[PDB]
Amino acid sequence: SKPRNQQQVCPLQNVPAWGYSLYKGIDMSVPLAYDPNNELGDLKDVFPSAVDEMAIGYVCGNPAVKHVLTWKTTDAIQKPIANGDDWGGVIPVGMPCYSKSIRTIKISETENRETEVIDAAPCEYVANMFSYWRATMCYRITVVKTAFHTGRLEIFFEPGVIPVKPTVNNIGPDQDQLTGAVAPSDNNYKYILDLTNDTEVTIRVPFVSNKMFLKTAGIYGANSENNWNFHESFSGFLCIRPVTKLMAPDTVSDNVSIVVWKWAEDVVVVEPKPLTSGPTQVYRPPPTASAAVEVLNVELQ
Amino acid sequence: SKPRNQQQVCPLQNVPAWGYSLYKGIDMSVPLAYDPNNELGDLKDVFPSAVDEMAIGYVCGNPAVKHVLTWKTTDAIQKPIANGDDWGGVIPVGMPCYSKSIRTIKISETENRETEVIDAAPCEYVANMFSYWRATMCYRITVVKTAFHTGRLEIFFEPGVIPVKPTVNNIGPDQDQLTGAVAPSDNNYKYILDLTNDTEVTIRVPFVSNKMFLKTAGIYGANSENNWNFHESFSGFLCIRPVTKLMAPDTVSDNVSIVVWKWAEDVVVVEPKPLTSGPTQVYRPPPTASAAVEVLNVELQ
Amino acid sequence: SKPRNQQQVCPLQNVPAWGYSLYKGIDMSVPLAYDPNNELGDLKDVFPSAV
Amino acid sequence: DTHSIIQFLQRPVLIDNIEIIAGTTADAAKPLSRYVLDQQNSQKYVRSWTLPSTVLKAGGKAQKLANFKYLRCDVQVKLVLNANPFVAGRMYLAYSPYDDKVDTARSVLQTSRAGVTGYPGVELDFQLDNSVEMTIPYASFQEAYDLVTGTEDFVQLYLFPITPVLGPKSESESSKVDISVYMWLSNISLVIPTYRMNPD
Amino acid sequence: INIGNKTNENVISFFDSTDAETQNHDVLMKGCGEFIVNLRTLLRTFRTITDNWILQANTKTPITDLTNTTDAQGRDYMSYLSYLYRFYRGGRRYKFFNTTPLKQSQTCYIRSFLMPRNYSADEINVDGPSHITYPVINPVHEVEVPFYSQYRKIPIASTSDKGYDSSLMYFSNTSTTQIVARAGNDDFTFGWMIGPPQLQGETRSVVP
Amino acid sequence: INIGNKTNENVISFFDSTDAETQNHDVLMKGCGEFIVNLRTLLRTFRTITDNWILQANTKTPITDLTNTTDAQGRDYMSYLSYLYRFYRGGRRYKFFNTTPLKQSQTCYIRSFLMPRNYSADEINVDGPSHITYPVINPVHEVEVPFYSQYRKIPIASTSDKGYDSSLMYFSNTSTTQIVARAGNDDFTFGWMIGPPQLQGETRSVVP
Amino acid sequence: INIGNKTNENVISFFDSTDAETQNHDVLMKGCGEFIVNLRTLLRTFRTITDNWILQANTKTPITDLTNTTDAQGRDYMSYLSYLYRFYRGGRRYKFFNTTPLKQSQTCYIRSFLMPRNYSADEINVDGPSHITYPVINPVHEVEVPFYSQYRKIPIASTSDKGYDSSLMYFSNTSTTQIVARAGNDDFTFGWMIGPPQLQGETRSVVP
Repeated sequence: SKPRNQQQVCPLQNVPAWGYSLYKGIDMSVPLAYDPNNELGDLKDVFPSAVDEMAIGYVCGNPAVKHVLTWKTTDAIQKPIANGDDWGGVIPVGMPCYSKSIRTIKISETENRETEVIDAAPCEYVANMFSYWRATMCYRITVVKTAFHTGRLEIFFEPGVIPVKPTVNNIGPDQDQLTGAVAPSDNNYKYILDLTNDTEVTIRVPFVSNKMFLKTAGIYGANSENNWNFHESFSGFLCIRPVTKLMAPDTVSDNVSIVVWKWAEDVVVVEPKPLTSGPTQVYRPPPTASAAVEVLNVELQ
Repeated sequence: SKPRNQQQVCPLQNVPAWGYSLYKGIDMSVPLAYDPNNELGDLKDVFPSAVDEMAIGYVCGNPAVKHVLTWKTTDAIQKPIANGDDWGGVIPVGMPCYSKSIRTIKISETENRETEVIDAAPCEYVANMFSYWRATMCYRITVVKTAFHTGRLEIFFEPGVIPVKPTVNNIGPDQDQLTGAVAPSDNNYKYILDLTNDTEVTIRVPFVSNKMFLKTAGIYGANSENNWNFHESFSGFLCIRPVTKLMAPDTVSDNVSIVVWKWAEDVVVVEPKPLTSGPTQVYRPPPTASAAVEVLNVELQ
Repeated sequence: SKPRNQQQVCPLQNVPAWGYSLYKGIDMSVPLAYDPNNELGDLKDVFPSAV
Repeated sequence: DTHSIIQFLQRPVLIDNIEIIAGTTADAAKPLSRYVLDQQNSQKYVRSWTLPSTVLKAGGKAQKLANFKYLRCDVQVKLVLNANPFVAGRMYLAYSPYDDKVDTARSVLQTSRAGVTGYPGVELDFQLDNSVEMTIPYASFQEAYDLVTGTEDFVQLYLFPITPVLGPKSESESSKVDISVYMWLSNISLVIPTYRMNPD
Repeated sequence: INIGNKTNENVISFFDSTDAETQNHDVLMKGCGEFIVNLRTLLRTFRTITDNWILQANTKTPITDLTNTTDAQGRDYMSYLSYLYRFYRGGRRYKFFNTTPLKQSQTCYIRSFLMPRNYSADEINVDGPSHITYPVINPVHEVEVPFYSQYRKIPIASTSDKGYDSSLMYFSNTSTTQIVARAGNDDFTFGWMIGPPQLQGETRSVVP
Repeated sequence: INIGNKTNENVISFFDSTDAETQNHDVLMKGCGEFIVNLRTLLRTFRTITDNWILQANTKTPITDLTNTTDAQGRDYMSYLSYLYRFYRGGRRYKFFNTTPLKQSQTCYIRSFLMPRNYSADEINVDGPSHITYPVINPVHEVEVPFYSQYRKIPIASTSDKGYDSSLMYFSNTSTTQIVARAGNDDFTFGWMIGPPQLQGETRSVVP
Repeated sequence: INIGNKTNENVISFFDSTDAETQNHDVLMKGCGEFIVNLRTLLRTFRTITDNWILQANTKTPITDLTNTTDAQGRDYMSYLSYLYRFYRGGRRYKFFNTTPLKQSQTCYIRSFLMPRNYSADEINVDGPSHITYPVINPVHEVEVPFYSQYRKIPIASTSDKGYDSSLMYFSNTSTTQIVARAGNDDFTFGWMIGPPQLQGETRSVVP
């Protein structure tokens, strides 16, 4: 109580947890410990990996199989390899996920419950957490064959909208529009895989668009009425069409499988929030094909 | 919990958003981002301009046409060029706006709704945001003619009040008071544009007044009963009168148009608030000449 | 949200306008201006007196 | 290859030829209105061009960059005047980025004469200028213009009459002026191939 | 703004002159105390856009519902100055001064989220960055929206912007009423100057 | 993640390229303002796991009651990212934003304790480290759980973890309802990357 | 340097390119360690103009006697670069490294004064600013000449400069011989770029 105050009055604001959403800063959470500086050591000896397994580039660089096509000696040339009305012959170039399956269950004899199940690859799984993306898409195309199979597969890139055939609950490619006549790949960037010289090829497609970043919505909730975010998430597509029909002695199979791996490089994401109308959610296989799944909402209170 | 407090008690005050009106300081708004130091780069490559397009001097330096007068071989000398009962022959020297148009609409057969529409030039548009101004007013007078037109136009400056003829809803010049006899421009600062030697002339009028700054109210809400703020916003006026009648062979037109551009230099504004009784508002042309416009008020709650 | 707080708890007091009667100090009044450091020049040329 | 194409895109082409008749009768000489109280009384222009598609259609330039996806460029404009010593007048050539893609009130045609004359432009006096040039910097907000989609014109060009066209009084004879509008591209950036192309 | 013609050479300035600048500064030092030189500084200063924003309880409200209107009026600096340019760029800041009477039978709180510009509250999740305040202890809710965009610049009042950049979404558990004031973040700016629109003065009913 | 095969040698990249990196950075400088590079940083950022956690008075509640569920949903970052790895390590942080109306006839307070993971409130004492807040003056209860473990790492969603590491236990003298947001402490991380699960999109009732 | 014509529009660059800049910097980081970007920096670095300047005792010597010659040779940076411009501006610095054997039977000292450019030692006083050193303890005599001028700039090697700006005057009580190195002060610079002269290579006597 010796000298009186000489300190000025300071302005206040009652804002607990100011910016708790940020990744860097000082947290005000009280540690339920003994030492104010409680702290563990490094990850050395905790995990075997010699590389940071949580780096965006490492996670998105993890390869995954998206397609396993069937190429017959019967398939016609300059025609995207048929895979039903789904993707693979035609592959949307982009980090977001483009393929989904619909799980339909009964409820009453007057209604069914359709749930979208998306088989995400590591990079597609990551892109789902952000609003926009930008990256170099990588694809590895393998032809599981024998030394007796011959023929030539063509893979070209076409920038822009993807010719599609929307469905009441999904979106697929418009193969009829991607045949050698209506869709000449003479000027397009491409690669011709010759089963006589190679079995594999890794195609890297750098980011090309009139936009700085593309949306990450992908196939989520895409159908006849809602297919715009889908187109705003890819920039183009790859097309796998035979240049030379598949040849095969009868000592071997008249088939060959085409495996397609997907992953990204030079990845950069923008915003810290899903672009979808719902929260990011992991599909969890119910015990039975009839058991119901949990449905999350975006309701506050 | 090792040693006890040795810190003095600090005086508080609950004042959130202290001085949010200031341009400089530290903002307490929580950023909805990832990085506490989120930040973009410079405007380089974002905008083509090689100059700061938001500098007060740059904006107020943008030229704009305020008048397009008609000079006939019939007009008399030493008489301000007639332009109806509006301005142009006589131009109030000042940064604020002086010309306005009244949009009248019906409502009942017992009343009409008059709305003031002011055709502001870039510098007049800026001056509207502040209370007082100070600047060098610049005017460019062009005579759209042919090589066959001859004559001499006089433009002189008169400091002080502007002879006007107030209206029930506007204010115009008193031309009869600005004729060669009652208004001799022998001692006044002036320039004589000779159509035989020049087609243009840029007249720069430095700030001259017994005040440090002038009001920015201008023509806003100026009429018979309210015309004081108008006079407190200009310091003087320019007058365009023929010294030598307009001559013109009949091979050409007996007319010549006089275009007047306006802008300011050495601009400085005081206060950060309109001097008008209402908020600054942009006139937005309704779809129809009968459609009503939005009227803003100054009511708090 | 990287490291946790290491700052001690500070004692408070709700005393707005502490010592507003004094001639010297720091005023907490919010300036209704543009610049946080708004300021005029000296009295030179404002008043004739040389004292 | 691409270079020869870019060179061809920089070739000036007569985009239009406007004839101004001193007879001040049609909305041909309608001079900028001092005000604009409603949208029914928008600003009248002598001619307008939606760029860059307008120039990509002349001189056979569109067929030059066929099978290309993105374009980036500045539009070059030049007006060659051909008037007789008896017709006087002055006009204003200005441009407005996305003038038709923004709130109506923010359009150049929905503002005063003072406003319109405030846009980026150049003056043209019949008895002083023999020609006037102007450059329109890439005004798109996108990284590039989609050549195949062709629905992304990012800038509108306008030719407004500041003053009425003054000619000699007569009904038996008309005084003419006329003009030649040339356009071409500069700062061209052409990239990425595609099998699709803007139908046109 | 002229881009083609050669500036006029016949210029005359009345009065023996000075350093119009020296005199100007002399004046601000005696009757102002500050020197406003760049209009961008007015995009940092906060100004009210509505002295009363009424909202219902549990309603996720995008500020575009308020913004679309206020952007056209031209009352505040962001709106008023936007009419002189064609493009904008950078984040935005908002301050909501609560004016809602507080019932002790409740615990009123304010939540703010991000959401693609021009999206509707029903087509976006409630995750990502967020801020929350309690009007009972903190009447002012201050939040900033970063510039997360697919383009380096956006057209002011564009008619095609559909989720190109980020926007703000407001929410409260109780029915609120607040004074809203905005400004741009430390990166917000306008670009590509154009011609100004027309200004609206007083309006009144008369005879006839 | 391949661990045996020799990387493919036949690689082709379309387009004459660049420093895809230089261009990337150029883009974030014009349309982002930040550079997210490591997903672990998202284990520091807080995200809500429930906009409403209802609890009764005087009930010692282990957060596993809430955590077990939210960990499976994959809504927040901790849950979503956990599906890409097999092990976790480090402490955890929680923030409880009170939304419970406050009666003056009461003095509501929040207490948080430690307790072996997967233990029930009735088989643990109420001693050891602790934190307490009063929602009336402090709506946010922020607490951190150190990594006190018998092992250097634990399997994510393990079925055998019975008190191997520490967990949090919640308590309040009044019936509460709060918004719960979590994150890991400055040491929390996942390890041993594996394959991702399947994502769930929209659900709806239809014909038939 | 072109000032009238419109730059050529028909430009073609061979090779798919890069950031010729990124690669350049990459190279300096591996084979240089510094990045010379402005030639004015070479007007700060000192360079010898004569490895031997012989002078007699008690002789007030204006450095123009040495400078006039060295300025034409183009050996050092000040001389070499001066040929690319027409005007100069700012002060100058000189360093004299003594190489004169020192006799103990003497006390050698060096004095430097100011004097109007192109004046002779016999038409100027020995007052004003001055510096003095003793080679026996300090072999280097470092002195700077401020830019005291009647004009804002002077023509390089002008034929009319007669005392327009200041210059240096050297003096020693003993006969000296030193290595002279010069440079401009922190304000020295050239201006108004022009065309370069011709360079002189090797010279030799031959047949015929």
